[PDB]
Amino acid sequence: DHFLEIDKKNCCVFRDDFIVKVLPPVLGLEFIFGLLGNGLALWIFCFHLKSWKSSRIFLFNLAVADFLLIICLPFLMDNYVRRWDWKFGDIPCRLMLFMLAMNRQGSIIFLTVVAVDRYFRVVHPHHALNKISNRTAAIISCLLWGITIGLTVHLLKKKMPIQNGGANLCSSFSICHTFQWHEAMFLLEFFLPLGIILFCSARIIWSLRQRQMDRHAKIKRAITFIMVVAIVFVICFLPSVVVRIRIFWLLHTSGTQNCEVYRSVDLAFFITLSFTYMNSMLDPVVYYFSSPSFN
Amino acid sequence: NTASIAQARKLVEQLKMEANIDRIKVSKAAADLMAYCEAHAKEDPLLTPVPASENPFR
Amino acid sequence: DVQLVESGGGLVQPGGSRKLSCSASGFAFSSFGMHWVRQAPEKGLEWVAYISSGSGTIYYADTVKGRFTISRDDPKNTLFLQMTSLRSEDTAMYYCVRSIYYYGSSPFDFWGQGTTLTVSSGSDIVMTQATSSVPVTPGESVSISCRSSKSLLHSNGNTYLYWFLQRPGQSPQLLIYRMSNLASGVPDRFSGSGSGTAFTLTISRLEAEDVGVYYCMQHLEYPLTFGAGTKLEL
Amino acid sequence: SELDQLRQEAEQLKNQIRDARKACADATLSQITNNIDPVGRIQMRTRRTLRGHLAKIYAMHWGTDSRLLVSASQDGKLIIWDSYTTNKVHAIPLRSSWVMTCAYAPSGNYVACGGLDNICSIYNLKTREGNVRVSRELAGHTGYLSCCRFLDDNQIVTSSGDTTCALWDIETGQQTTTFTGHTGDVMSLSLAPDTRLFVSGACDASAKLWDVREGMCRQTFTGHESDINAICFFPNGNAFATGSDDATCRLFDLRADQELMTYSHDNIICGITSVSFSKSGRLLLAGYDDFNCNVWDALKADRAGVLAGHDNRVSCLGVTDDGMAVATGSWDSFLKIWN
Amino acid sequence: CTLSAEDKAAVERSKMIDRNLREDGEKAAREVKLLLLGAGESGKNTIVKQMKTGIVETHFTFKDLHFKMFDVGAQRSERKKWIHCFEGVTAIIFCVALSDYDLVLAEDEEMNRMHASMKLFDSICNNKWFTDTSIILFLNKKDLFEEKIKKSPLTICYPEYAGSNTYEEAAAYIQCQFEDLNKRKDTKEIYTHFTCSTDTKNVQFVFDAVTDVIIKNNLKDCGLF
Ligand SMILES: CC(C)(Cc1nc(-c2ccc(O)cn2)no1)C(=O)NC1=C(C(=O)O)CCCC1
Ligand SMILES: *[C@@H]1O[C@H](CO)[C@@H](O)[C@H](O)[C@H]1NC(C)=O
Repeated sequence: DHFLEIDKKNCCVFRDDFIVKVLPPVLGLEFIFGLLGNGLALWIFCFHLKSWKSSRIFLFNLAVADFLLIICLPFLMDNYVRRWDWKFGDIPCRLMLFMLAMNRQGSIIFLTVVAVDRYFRVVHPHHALNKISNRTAAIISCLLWGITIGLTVHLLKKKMPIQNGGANLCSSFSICHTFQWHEAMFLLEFFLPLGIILFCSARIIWSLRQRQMDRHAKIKRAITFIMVVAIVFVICFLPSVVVRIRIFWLLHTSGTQNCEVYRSVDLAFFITLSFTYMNSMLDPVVYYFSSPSFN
Repeated sequence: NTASIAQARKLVEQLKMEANIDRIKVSKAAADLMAYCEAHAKEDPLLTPVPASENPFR
Repeated sequence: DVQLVESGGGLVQPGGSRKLSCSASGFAFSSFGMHWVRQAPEKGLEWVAYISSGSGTIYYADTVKGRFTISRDDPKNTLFLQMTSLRSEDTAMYYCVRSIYYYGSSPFDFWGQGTTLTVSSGSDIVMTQATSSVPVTPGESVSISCRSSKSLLHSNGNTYLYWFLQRPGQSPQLLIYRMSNLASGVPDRFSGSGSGTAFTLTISRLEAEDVGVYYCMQHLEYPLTFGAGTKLEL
Repeated sequence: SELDQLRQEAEQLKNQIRDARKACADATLSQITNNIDPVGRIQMRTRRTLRGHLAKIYAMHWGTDSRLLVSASQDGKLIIWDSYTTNKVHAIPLRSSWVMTCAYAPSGNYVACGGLDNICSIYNLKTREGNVRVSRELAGHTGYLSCCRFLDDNQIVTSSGDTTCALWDIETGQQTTTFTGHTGDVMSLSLAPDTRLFVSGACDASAKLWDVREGMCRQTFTGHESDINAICFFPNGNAFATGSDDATCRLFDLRADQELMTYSHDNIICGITSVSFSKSGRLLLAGYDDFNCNVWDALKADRAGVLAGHDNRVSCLGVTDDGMAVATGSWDSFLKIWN
Repeated sequence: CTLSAEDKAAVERSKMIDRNLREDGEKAAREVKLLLLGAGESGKNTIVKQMKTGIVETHFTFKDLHFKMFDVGAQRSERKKWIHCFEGVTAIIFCVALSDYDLVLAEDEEMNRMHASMKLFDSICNNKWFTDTSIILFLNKKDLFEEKIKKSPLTICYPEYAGSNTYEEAAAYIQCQFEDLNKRKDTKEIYTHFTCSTDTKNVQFVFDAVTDVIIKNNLKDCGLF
């Protein structure tokens, strides 16, 4: 029924009306809210800051990655409103996929860098890493952007979109009976930074409690903020991963024959990617606006 | 504590010596300062800027 | 008590190798650049090599490139010169020269005693002293003239020309370091004058202490070139 | 008894001095000056920016050749700059990192510094062994040393916080003359062009004129309402200007023994750290606590320009002998040259 | 490049000087600087000896952390003319003797030493240069206070005292009265220690206080504080 030949490795791509019903409004609301928040954050970062430090630069990189992810959602509303039909071409589809993947991975990498920076500022206060200049963090940011770019470039080298027949697919999340390196790297990006963030956050809680510094109200506020950002990351990057491993179980067991069982998880994966964008929407209000420096 | 008289004598001697000083009128001093400022006006690089050839910090 | 002692001379077969060592004692060796200057028995001064403070700049003469190596050990306050592929034209007496460079500095101020080395069997600035030997009587003035092919007056108003005196059986010492300025300890009777490509050293009221040979050196651009030398007699 | 008379004699002498000073004034400087042309709008541009200090710059001094500078910061290092090429000639580490003043000898052979260690250290720039050493350390002040000025290669006058200025002899390290009479801490010190008198500003809102070769105060100058932090002679040596914490500069005449003109503005509510004159004496430069330096018409009492570009408090000013440039040093560890 | 040989050599010398100053800068940027104050001779000598003509500096290391302690005693001058040189200190160490509430100011009669110490603390803690500089308060000679409180009530120094005439409540009242002088409670803290201890505990207390101050400064830098 839904059989298609992307690489002739048997698989099915589904076009559904529930996607058109639910995804475009949530995506548009996220676009408006995140655009306003990120524009405000960039405005203060570029104008209202007298000066900044390595952590400020790391936050700025996170903000620009969030903005570059949030600008390219109108392409998504165009794609979803048409039941996975693309009316833009090859280069714009490549660009949109590249921006999505690169910006998501860069945002997660910079969240992990911020967590490690906080870990070193609290747990190991006298470490020389806390006194790095702006330049050193600039080369660090450039190398992290470079590794993200190097992992994301491969999307452009493939001709796009896929001719389903009556529709064009601008999405690279296809499940066709094989092990591809980026598909498993999608779970890796989340499994590794989750471990790093949990380790750093838990050790920060243990340190700030063992030093008896929790009596301060601002310390309790910082503890709450760290718990909140960790919880937001978990609840916004878990469900898509859960759906992906359940899909892997189904592909191993059922295979790509009698594709009527994959439709529910196919809808679920994009439903969860909506939550993935929701994390990028909530990043500014939980990172920049929730600081005593802001007025 | 016993040198208060000596300190007072030193202070009044200093005041007496400062009192007997020949003083010229403020108009004369004002004219002297104005004349000095006018006579050296052409040799003031900050007040009268010099060309780029004569400026070592060009 | 500034001292610069050189050792490592003797008789060397052609095509061999030898290391020259220059030991310093009495000053901050790490803050001074060092020079090597050799004098063949033909009574002339020739520049060999230069090493800077921090060993960040090394220069060589055209006749020693690829076979001479200069290095310094600042912990040990010792200057080395590694010499390979020795020829009969390398038979000379090598001097260890101390130089420092900042605004208003006096490079080429102290020279070592020197070591004797004996071997068995185009764009460079040319400086010429026409007079090679002039008679003089004590109690009278004298002028020594040196000329250059290229003008030594830079765009910053500095004329890079140096004057040196070598008494018989001694080491050269600095007299004038940039065309007008007397060095430390030099009597006031020595004067420098000139502009461009004409230079003159005036020695009013000459005494028997000033009898020797006089050299003019440029420091405008490497390699540094000396003159033939004017010898004062009687 | 005569005790009342001996107590009231000081007040009587003060009243006589005030009456003689008032009777000596007939026409103000503004009245004589209002009929001369205004200076105009003086605009200077930063031509050099000397970087390398890592803490607050507390003092500077120009060399007599108008090319070599000396700067002091709380890092404990004195840096001699080549202003023409933005180059460092020397970097002298200091035994005490708490330095408030620096000086440059007219011959150019010596540099002096001092501060909270109560000691003025003299540094020999021209040594045969190629490094800057300590000629000697001058001890004898019981308070922090705030200013030092060279008279020649053998004499140096030091201003301290023990209400006392002293004249030293560097050959023996002793105190040739001691100057007393100030009540509060003495902050600034400027020398006359002929090196025979010097004025001295203190924290008792007063300035005094001294005789170097006699050790005797000649005149006292009042009028300020707070601590005097800067002082500078007129080029002819017959006047001087003082900067204080009441956001106001004064001008005093030695011959008339009176204040000629005041320099203030309504928008200025910050203290003054440095006061300097121009070569002709027409322009007065004052560093302020509100991050910038103002250029004043010394005759018309008008603001001719503003020297903005410092992110912290301007702490030190200096004008070259030929008047080619003015150098400002602030607490942002930066030196700027202006033309 | 339009430069002479001597000019290029001078540039190289300038670069080497720049390198030396950079090395010294990051050498001195990792040293904790502490400023020590105390009214007269309260606990200065004791706190110096427990860590074994103007400003006096003391060097000591503790758990791979070098310390710079500056003493400003015998500086009979106006404080406002040199107190801005200590803007960047990590902490201020204040020494107050507990056994001086019965004593006179010696130089000035009919004056209590404790009140002078309180005025000095109020001047230091409410200064414009030390808005965000934490203060470590040391209370010296607790044994002398404990053996002197049995005959001299604290009411002579503090007429408003309405507590028991024993060591614990009197010490708590004195600590509270010193802490109430802080008018900037939202930007700095006061660490109080009873420091008549033979063992090496004062250095440890200083170490923990400096570690807390550094953690708070780092958290301010990252925007979490
Ligand atoms: C390009 C991408 C993300 C698939 C992909 N990611 C990688 C990758 C990532 C990291 C890395 O280190 C290496 N490779 N390669 O392919 C994709 O199709 N996204 C789509 C959606 C979304 O992103 O929500 C919603 C519907 C429209 C399409
Ligand atoms: C899909 O399964 C069929 C069943 O025979 C097989 O022939 C084909 O190779 C599989 N997909 C591809 C093209 O690899």
